[PDB]
Parts: sequence; structure tokens; C-alpha cells
Amino acid sequence: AVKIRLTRLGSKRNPFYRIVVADARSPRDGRIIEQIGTYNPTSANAPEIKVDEALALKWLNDGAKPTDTVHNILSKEGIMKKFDEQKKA
Amino acid sequence: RFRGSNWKKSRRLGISLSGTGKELEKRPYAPGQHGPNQRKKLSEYGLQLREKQKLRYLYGMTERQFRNTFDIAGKKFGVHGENFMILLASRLDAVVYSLGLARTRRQARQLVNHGHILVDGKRVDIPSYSVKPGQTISVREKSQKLNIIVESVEINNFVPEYLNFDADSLTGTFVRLPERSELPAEINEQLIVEYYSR
Amino acid sequence: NDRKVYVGKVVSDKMDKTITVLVETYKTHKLYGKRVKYSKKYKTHDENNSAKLGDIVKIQETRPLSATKRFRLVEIVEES
Amino acid sequence: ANIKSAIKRVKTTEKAEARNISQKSAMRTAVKNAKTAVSNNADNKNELVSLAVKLVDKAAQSNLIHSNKADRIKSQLMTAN
Amino acid sequence: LSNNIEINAYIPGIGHNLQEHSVVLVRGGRVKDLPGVRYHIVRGALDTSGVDGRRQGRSLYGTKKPK
RNA sequence: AUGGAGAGUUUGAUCCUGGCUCAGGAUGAACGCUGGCGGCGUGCCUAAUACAUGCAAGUCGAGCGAACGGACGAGAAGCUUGCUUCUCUGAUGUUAGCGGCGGACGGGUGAGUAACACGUGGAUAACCUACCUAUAAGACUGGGAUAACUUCGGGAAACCGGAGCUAAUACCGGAUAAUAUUUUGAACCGCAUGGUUCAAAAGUGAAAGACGGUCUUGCUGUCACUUAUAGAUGGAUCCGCGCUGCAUUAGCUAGUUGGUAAGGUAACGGCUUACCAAGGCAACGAUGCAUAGCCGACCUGAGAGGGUGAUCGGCCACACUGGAACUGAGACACGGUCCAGACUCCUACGGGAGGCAGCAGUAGGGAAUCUUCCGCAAUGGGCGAAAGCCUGACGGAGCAACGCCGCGUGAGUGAUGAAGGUCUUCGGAUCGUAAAACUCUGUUAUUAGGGAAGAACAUAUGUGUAAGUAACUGUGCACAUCUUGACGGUACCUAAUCAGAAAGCCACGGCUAACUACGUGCCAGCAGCCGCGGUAAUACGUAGGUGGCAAGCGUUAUCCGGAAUUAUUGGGCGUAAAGCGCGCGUAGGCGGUUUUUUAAGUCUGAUGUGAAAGCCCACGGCUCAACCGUGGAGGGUCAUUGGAAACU
Repeated sequence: AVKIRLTRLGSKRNPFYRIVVADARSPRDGRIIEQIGTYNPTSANAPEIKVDEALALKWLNDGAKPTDTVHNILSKEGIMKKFDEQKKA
Repeated sequence: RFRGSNWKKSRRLGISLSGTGKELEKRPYAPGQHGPNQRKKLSEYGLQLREKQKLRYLYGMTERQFRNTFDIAGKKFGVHGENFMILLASRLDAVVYSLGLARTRRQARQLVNHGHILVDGKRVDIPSYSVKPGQTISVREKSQKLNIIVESVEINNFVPEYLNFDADSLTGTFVRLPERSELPAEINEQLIVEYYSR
Repeated sequence: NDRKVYVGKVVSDKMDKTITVLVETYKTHKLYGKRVKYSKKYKTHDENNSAKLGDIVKIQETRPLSATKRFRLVEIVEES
Repeated sequence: ANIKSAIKRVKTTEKAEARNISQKSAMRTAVKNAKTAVSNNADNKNELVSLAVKLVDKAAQSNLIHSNKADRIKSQLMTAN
Repeated sequence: LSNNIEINAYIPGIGHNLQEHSVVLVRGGRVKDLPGVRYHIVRGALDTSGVDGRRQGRSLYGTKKPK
């Protein structure tokens, strides 16, 4: 099943995460389907979430599942709140 | 690094400028056992070497820091022979030496080593920080008064152009990139660039 | 979608509903840049032994109908 | 070095292949005679065919046989009948 | 050598320790004005020992720092 | 358009041809000498050789029987009036089994394969797809069985081989609905053919668990269930081109090439088997032998082009060697089975077992490549409502100057002859502002305090809100409380003390910037080239100098460049190497002038694509730099679509 994940980039003791909708059987740093945006815990103060929310909702409506940290990323912006209004309508 | 005598290197090259002059004591030709003799004339590869050494031992560098700061001068639109001159005086060795915080270059390099600068904020203790145009260079608040620091400001005047200086905790500014006029033209940059062409 | 629409020239009409066209085009050489003609015998599926030797035949690709023929006939521009 | 899960999978694949070949030979037998009963214009040319088409998708809703070999067998019976 | 082929190998230096059956490390490099030998021997690698008294070009010929 | 240099060497002396040898870059490098650190990387290239030991795939009691443990209602009382003897409501905990799902991913390796393996662009009106998401329709009624357990026999064993019981979301029987399938009609295409209503006959499912409220009930929320559609995904087959060296490999095929049938495959098909026909491929290199996983990329080059596949990604292939099938959505399966083989191991000799090209490690090979470490805290994966467990993936620690980039190893002064050691036309020029000794700094070293980001969650329990309900739990969403951290008392920051302890390495003829003196006297030896040594050696050996640059230096190996010494750009053939001894001619290559014409080549503009990472450019974060991140040249290779008509 396709699921939105975190593929880590960056160096040692400096994690940088790009957020990625990909299949669950591909490796972590391996082949992807589409790269939604980034995530950076080790910046100055913020996490610096960049998400193109018009495209992240194209995957959540046909089977992509956030896994416990991007579900916090999407809720930090507000994609998961706005996800209900497609189901409510 | 070098750690040796700048007197001997000023004998073989032009000058290292510890004081105002250093070659007047012995023969100004060459240091040891063949100096006071008939100076055999010197080929083109030698003279493309000697002016490179006169610039390297001036700032007190070594190769593959002198070479790795050469091809990154081949990135801007100016003349490559003098882009290498202008970003070589923008280090925290020349800027501490130019706006006078020391009577010479080596203890100016030793001043930026041990952490007496706090440039533009917290600290840069590296002696190869290329200073961007327009941020201040100070002295550390823990050590504002030393025998080395203050008693070398008053002797050496003429803080050069595209700089500032003050007595309010010794704060230079580094206005912009200096010109070839405001850079020591005792060593010609027009023949060092052919050494790295080979 | 649509399938490839090659044109050619028959070489040997043997028995049992098969002809082989000869699509000739011009690959260029890699290093020297000279054009050079080369051939490619494409087996194709005649319906009822229609086309004879000497004809120029327009063909189209299809699903694999045998071990070596992959193409079908559509139209005959000229014959002999 | 057998991991302790694979020693249980070899057990449950012998238990599950005995149930398969009992059912899978029954589907091949019940079409071996119904295809014979489509020939000869016999009595049960509409009763063994209803039994054969029954068993070839008892074994297709379960994963004995695929759901395109099921439709291929039941078309080879019901066209000729 | 390790592969079962025969060569001839020069010994640089002054004195050597090469009676027979010794294990030595063959270095490449031809020595001219000598027929049929085009290899050196690393002086000081496995069983050959360094020269007795060099202090000038000391790394090659393989002797350690005195005192 | 930031883009191109050379030198030495044939001769008594030139010019030319021509090879050779250097100066420049790199590496999974090795070796010799030497060696304070720090940050990021990298580290069996050989033997796809054999492997001791741990250890990498498990999970679910909310699928259900059993078991085991034990609180809690726990009698009479052995009177030791609290020890439980047993009895129990059994809360609740743990597992050996049955069962579901996962073991096909992640991880390793490059032996095989010159091939639709791969790259690129297409095609499937010849395809399959568990979980996930969405939409509807359902979940009815019965049955028997078998592990566990009890008992027996073989075996010291471990496990077989019997006998009798038991449960389920296990298995099985029967009802009920399909757009499947087979018969008959009306559209459009690109050949078989499709799509979308129709209308007739046969055919086919199933699961309950843990909640909620109230009716001794009957609806009910959560997520399993199976049925049909889609979407998303992953997979398969086919096709155009692009794919190493040999012609001192020129005939390859015989289910081979078509046909018509039949089987069978998810699917088309010589995929297989029958008959019928004699085709099929090949100098545009069939075949055969040899070599090699391919590509992004990396290295080099002014480009053209050459070289490589370590690391990091995509794909393929393999899992001691060779066949085969099972289970399943998916395998013909790396820590699965069966068979054959070669090795290896235990043994009470009765028969049992194992496959590091997973992670460290061992032996062996080798010039050469490391710890039998810590942790699931991060990210990812599996199974679960969930807590959570398992994860040698991964995150870290250790060793190695293996590479890159940073810092060091201390200067401000001042006898411009203190000592002493080279050279000396000995008077002096050198080492030398070198150096003792005077004044300060402490990067770092060490001890001694402080100390962190990575860390946001899930989960519980509270408040809303949305869907839904008769209502409430619950669910979706929103916030806000508290929860956990291998690295690690690490990064780092403050003080205390000391010029303490922290440089070698190769060159000195000329290319090539740096030389004098003793020793030795064709000897000992040097040498990249030319060449040095026979008594005055700037080339040997040492000593004082000096220079290249430095935690490295030098040698060797290999690759590209210099090499215009394979020349399309960009060479030649009178005598330097090179015109067949000349004809006739096949294939091929090339071909006079004009008009009309088409659009293959050609040119031009509309798209689409050539993933990410890197290269180039611009910013951001590392105290700078290495490095890391983001935004751009941009895909220029190709395919689809319009046009232009001179030149082939």
C-alpha cells in the first residue's frame, strides 16, 4: 500500500527529511513515486514544513496513509483538518 | 605552517615586512654560503615561482590552501590575476593586520587563532575566514586590554582604505573589497597566474 | 492510442499467409557522420495470400501472431 | 538454521495441499466426463454440465484455479453443448 | 613471486641479507645497463633489512631514524 | 563562447620523418620513512573459496481451545487462631500448540547472461494485482474433523509410528445477487475486434470478536469478513533504435519457418503436441569461440572523444551445484520443502543435521582492506484496536593519515659573531634576530564545573467539532495537558595552570627553482631521460647549507592527458613506414543540366519526456572550508505534432 513517508537526506548528526508518497515495499532512500515536500528538525527554531497541499490531497483521497510523523507534519500545517471536507461533502 | 624566520625568506624573496626593513644586516641576495657571491641569472620558471613565494609567505599560507583559494578566484567577472589579490587580503589575517591590532602579521594570525575577535557577532576563530564586505570586526570583551593589543594600535597608523577603525572597543567595519592600489603591489600579480597554467 | 505505421517492400512471399517486407531507412554513423542505408526484414501477416512479390506495402504492428511475425497488413500502395 | 516460523509453514502447507488436490482433481474429473457427456448426446447433457460449471468456480472463488481459467473451461463446455 | 613465474630482481643499496629462501617484496621499475632484470626489491619490507649507514635519502632503502 | 602552451633524445654539425622518456591530474591503492588533533566521507578490488560460534523474521488472548501461575468470596480448623490441607468466584498474568498475516520486502553479491538483460521511446482492441482508498449490495441455515492434551511403541537422545477425546475468524454442505460465461439486437476501428443498454437459460459467497446504552431485549459504534465496480499501486509480455573483441569463426538451423486444429497461460504466441507446406536467418557479420551484469554517474580532455562501474540510486540475475513443484495476490523462494550430486558435522552406530555472495569474526589467498560493540531514541518495515514487541535495515560507537577540508606544533622583542659545526685566498663570511632570557597570549593539551539540539509523537483523559444514530460509547478532525532519547555527561561554553609535549620527507648535472667541502677513486654504487665514478665527482656515500610543502613526504602500480604516435574536427603513401604486377567486373559508395512534384534526409516551432542524487550557477545551514539543503541552466540525444522546399 502506498503511504506518505520520510526519506532522510543530509549528513551525520544533521538529519534532513523530504516527505514522499511511495510504496511500502521500496527501501527508505530508494525509489519514490512523488516528492511532496521537506521537513527539517535541526534548524534555528522552526521545523520548516513545506507542503504543496494541492498535491498532497491527490494522494490521500486514493489510498495514501500518513505514518505517525507526517501525520503530525500534515496536521501542523492543516492538511488533515481540510481532508474532512472532501469526505463531509 | 611555517613557524620559522621571516628574515631569511625576506632575503631570498623581496620582503616579508616584519619591521620596515630586514635585509640590510647581511647580504640581501641569499641566506647561506652562496649568497655573497655572483648571482647567477634566473630563468622564467624560477621567476614565476619566486613571486608566488613572495605572496604566499607574505600572508603566511601554504599550498592547497593557497591553491584552493586560487581557482575560487576564477569565479567572478573581474581580472583573475587580481581577484586572487582582493580575496586574499579579505581574510581574518590581513584584516586584523591592516586595521592595526598587531605590530606584525604572525601575532595577528595568532590573535585570530586563540579567539580574540568576535567578528559580526559571536566568534570566528579561524584565520582563513574570507570577510564579506560590510560586517564589523571587534576584540573580545573578556580580553579588551592586553599589552599586545593596545600598545600595537598606537604605533602602527594608516588603517588602509575601504576600512574603518575606532577606539570604542577597537571596531573595524571592512567597508568593501579593497583595490589593487590599496593592496601591496611590491609583488606583481601579472606573473603568478602563469605559474598555475603550466 | 495508435500503433506504428511503417511502409516497406516485399522480399519473399512463401506459402501460408506470410510475407516479409523490407523497411529501409538511413541510420547515421556515430563518429564520422556519414549516412548509410540498412535493411530490416519485418515479418508480417497477410490475410489470404493477397500481396505478391515486388509490391510496396504499408503495414502496421499488432499483437504477436506467431514466433517471428508481429505485424499486420493494412494497405498496398503499389504492386508489380 | 531453521527459523521457528518456517518449520510451521512447512507443516501448514502439507495440510493445505491435501485439501487442494482433493478439490482440484474433483474439478478436473467432473469436466472430464461432462465434456464426454456433451458428446454422444447422452441423458445428462444438461445435468453434468450444471455440475461441472458448478465445481469450476467453487474452485475459482477459492484460489485453487484462476478466474480466467474458470471462464475458459466453462466456455469450452457451454459452447459445445 | 606469489604467482608461479620467475623474474630477476635488482637489490639497491650497499649491503643485503639475501642468502636463499628469503621472502622479499618485488617493486616494479626497470634498471638499465643490466640485461634481463627490470624489477627492484623493496629494501626493508618482509625479510630483507635496511642499509647499514644511510642518513640522507633514507626512506627508500628503508632504515628508521637514528637516535 | 572564460577555451588548447612544453622539454630531452638518432648526428662531427643541420633539416625532416619517427618512436621513446619526462613535466599535469586522479585512485576502494599498496609500500618505505615519519606522525597532536578535529570535521565529513571511505575501507576483501584477490578465492561466487571453506566456514566454529552468537545474531539478522517475527507478531497477534480484542481469532480459541487448552494449559500454567496467582490474587480475591475463601468454610469447618491441624488450634501452630493463622497456616490457605483442599474447595472455590476465579480478577489477571504467562506462554507450547491450532489459526490469521508477514516470511517474495529490507540486506548481500556480480558467477552466469552479447541478450528485448539494459538504456531510451513506444504498444497492450493479448494482461494480472494481497493489503490501501472509494462506492454500493450482503453477512442466512447446518455439519463433521484435527493438533494441543491422555495413552502406546522405536530411539540415551531429537523425532517418528499408533489409540481415544476438543475449539475457532480452521474446514465443509445447503439457500440467496451479479456488468463473468453462451445464445439473439440496435454504435465505432486500427485486422482479430470494443462499449452500452438490453433478454433468456444455467452457475457462486459468509465471521465472528472485543464495546455501548437500554427491554429478560433488539437495534447498534470500532475492524475485521466476501460480492461486484472503479482509482491507486506493484508486476508481466511485445516492439523501434542504442549494445565488446575476432572472418587466422562463412553456412547456420529441423519445432527450426509458416499453416490448420487442439490443448494451456494471468496473457498473445512453434509456448507445447499432432498432421500439412519447405521455409527461416546471414558480409548491413547468421553462427561459433572469447570477454563482460547494463545505466544514471565518476575520472580525464579545449572540445571531439577516451577510461571506469568502489561508494550512492534504477533495473536484471544468482543464493553449495543441477532439476522440480507446493503454499500464496505475489516465488518456482537467500536464514522453506522434495530429488540428485559434491563436501561437512553429531552419534549410545539406532539414523540425524547443515549451506555467512545478512552483521561483526575465523582460516586460507593476497601488496592490501577493520569491532565476535551499543540502541530501537530518530527515520523506515512487519504484526497488532492499542500499549507494545521484533527489526546486524538503519541511527551511533570502535580501528585505520585511506582520501578531502580545516587548525595546530607558539611571536613580541631585541648582541647585525654567546658556546659550537660547517666552509675559508683562516680576517672572516655563513647557520642567524637562529639561539639562550625578558614580556604576554592558551586555539589545543588536562581537571573542573556547567551543559543541548536531534525530541513530535503515538498512547492514555479532558474539551469541542464533523459524520452517523432513537440515544450513547466509539470514530474522523481540532488543542492541551505528561511520557520517552543509543550517541552522551558527547558536542559546546566558562574558569585554573605551563612557551610546557605536538616535524619530519624527498630532491641539489640539465630539463627542474635549491652547492660547497671531505670520503671513495670504473670500486662501492647512482640512473625518469641524456648518462655520472679510473686522485682537483656541484650526478656515488656522509656532513653543513639551501629549496620544493608539510602531517605528511617519496617510490611503485593503473588510467586519461601531453600524443595531431589512428588525425571526423586533425596525419600520410617519388626517395623516410605505406600504391595491389596489371585487367574484366559483382555488391556497395558516388554521380551532368532544366521544369513539375513529394517531404525520407534537412531546417524551423508546438508539446511531452530523458526519476532523485551529482556536475555548472545563485542563495541558505554548518564558527570558515569540506560537507549539507533549496531554487535554476535542462535535458541538447528521443518520440509525438504543425510548417518551410533550396540542397541530397
